[PDB]
Parts: sequence; C-alpha cells; structure tokens
Amino acid sequence: SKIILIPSNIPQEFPEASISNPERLRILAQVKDFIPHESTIVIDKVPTITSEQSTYINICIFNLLEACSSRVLVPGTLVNIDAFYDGESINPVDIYEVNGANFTMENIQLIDEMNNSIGK
Amino acid sequence: LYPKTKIDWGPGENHICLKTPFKNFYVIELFHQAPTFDKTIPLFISDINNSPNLYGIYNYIADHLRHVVLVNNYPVNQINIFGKIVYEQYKEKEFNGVEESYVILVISDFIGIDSKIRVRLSQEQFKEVGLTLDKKNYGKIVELEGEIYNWYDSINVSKKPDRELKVSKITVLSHRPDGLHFEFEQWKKRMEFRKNNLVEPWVFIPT
Repeated sequence: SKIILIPSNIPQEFPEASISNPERLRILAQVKDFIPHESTIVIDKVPTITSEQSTYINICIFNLLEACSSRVLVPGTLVNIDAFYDGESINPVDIYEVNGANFTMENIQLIDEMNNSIGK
Repeated sequence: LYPKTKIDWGPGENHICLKTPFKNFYVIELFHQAPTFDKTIPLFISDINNSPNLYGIYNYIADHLRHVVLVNNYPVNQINIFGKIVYEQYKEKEFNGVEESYVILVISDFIGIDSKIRVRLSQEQFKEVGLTLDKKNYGKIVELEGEIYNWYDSINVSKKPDRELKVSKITVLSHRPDGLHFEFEQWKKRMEFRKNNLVEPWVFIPT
C-alpha cells in the first residue's frame, strides 16, 4: 500500500511482486507522451516534486480507453493511476486527471509519512 | 488555585489492567476519562483495523467492549473515517409491512496496511447524500461518522476481528473521480491528529 511519485522506482519499491502476489498501487505522474498506435502513455514523476533521478515508463492502457476520459491521454496532463504491478508489467485499473495545485511541498511530505509511519 | 476533582479508583495499580513495556491499558471505569472517549475523532482506517483483539487485554470484560477499539492505548467510542467507495451491495430485508433497505460499502482511505473497512447504512441516508442505486459510485470520496461493532474472538484471543461501521452520518466529499485535494485535506487532518494525540500513549495520573 503506497503512493508512487517516482514511476521508475516501482520495481525497487516492490522487488517481490509477481503474478502470484501482485501489488496494488497508486501513481501520481505527469503524462509526457501518448503513443496511439500502441495505446501507450509515457509517464514520469510530476516535475517540481523532487530532484531525485527518474526515468520515463510506458504503460499500455489499451483496456482502459473506452472508460477513460480523453483528457488523460493529452501530454502535459497530471494523472492518478491505480494499477497492479505483477513484477514485470503494470496493469492499470483506473486513471483520471488530477489538479496541479495538489503538488505542494506540504502534501509531498505528507505522502512520505503515510508511506512509513503507521502501526503502533 | 482552582478546584481539583478526585475519584477513588481503588488501591494500587487497580485502575491499570495490563502493564506494557511501552504503555498501560486502563480498566473500563477509566475509559470516560480518556480525552478520546465519547468524542468523534478522525482516524485512519488502518489504525482501526490494527486495533488489538480486546479479549486478549480485558478478558471477560470485552463482552461489553464490542463497540470499542483501542488505538494505541486510547479507547475510542465514536468514529470518523473517510475514503473512496470501493464496493457496493444493496440489501432489502423483509418484515411486517416493513421493507427496510440498506447499503453495504467498503471504504478505503488507502494508507497503511488494511485500510479498508466494511460500512453499513440505510438506503435513505445513501440517497439523501446523492449516491445512486445503480452500482456506479465507485471512486467517490465520503466522510463518515458512526459506531463500530467488533466481532472480537474470545477463544482465539490474538486473532483480529471482522468489523463493521454503523453509519450515523455520511457526507459525500466528491462525486467526481478527481477528489485528490479532498484526500490531501483528509489525510492531513488525520495525520496531524494522530501526531498530536495518538502517537504518544495515554497516561492517566491522579490529580
């Protein structure tokens, strides 16, 4: 149970994921590009968030097109991606645009805490 | 100097139920003294689900604590949670001229392990908040207040119980998919509250 701000860090975050034990995820990223002939969106960390290295990753959302809003395919759009990572590929179950005002220093730090400080 | 209330809870460590190398679980008689009791506090679903099986701390006393959960060592009576609707089920039991319809949802605030909890509400409360009976409310963010029932297992004392929130009040924070700002608002509130009131264990000291 984690919110990913750095898409390319997913495999490092869940080295044990697999089809037998997938990992539920939530990605907040910026769409850099969309490859129409392959129904693939290229995403990356939302810019101003961190200085940590990051690399674009390509998610095939072919099985989401019909239900998806077109806006989520426009490069520049900030999005939320709910998906299951099986250790090799990403299986998206939902995706929608999110407002840029949400990415403040305060909320980013809030996300860090909620990813480690829970359980007395 | 101002008046200092006093009540005798008996001799010695009588008011203390279980001593822990970290905190003390006090007897039920003291629950009303907790700054947490009888007040609707905003919690993280995870903190509720990670709540300990009370039979392993209060024995036969737990028979009367099904409606209570200890967050850290604070007894919670009234609960306030928020999250996305991840599951919908409509039920229509039949009685004497009485058709009572209800809704059962699973809400997820999503942070920590086991951040999902079953919630029960009447159809009236569901519809009056704008939720439709068409199974199309997935994703919506809600805020709920209510009483919780825990099926604490007296025999398997350490086992976590199945739980359910009886909703006394529901508010739809966002009918739209993008309610990210509402989640940051809710998450923040519950984090701040958890820091200032729950992280440091409750310590009860006489006058």
